[PDB]
Amino acid sequence: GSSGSSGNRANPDPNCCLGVFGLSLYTTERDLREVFSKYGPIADVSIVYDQQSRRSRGFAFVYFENVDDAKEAKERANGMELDGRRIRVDFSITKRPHT
RNA sequence: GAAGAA
Repeated sequence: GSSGSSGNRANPDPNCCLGVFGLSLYTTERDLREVFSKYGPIADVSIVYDQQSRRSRGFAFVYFENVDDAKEAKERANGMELDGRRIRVDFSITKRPHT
């Protein structure tokens, strides 16, 4: 079947950017930042939204200022509970920032 | 009556 480096998403690798999945529709970027900034410094946080209704799609991303604090948070928050939903967490394979 | 790369 189909397969490619950094296109596959069930086999991530370390990155300052983390993805967060399973979220409740009432979660804000501020709740994610208060829950993840206890593991280290965070420059930004962004929830992913529907284009026609502006509701959350159930996933988001968290941008640390260091890969080793992202390696901490990725192991800390994977399988935790937030607003009555379990969340899962992994390193970003791709991201909106670029340099 | 998916909880996954924007």
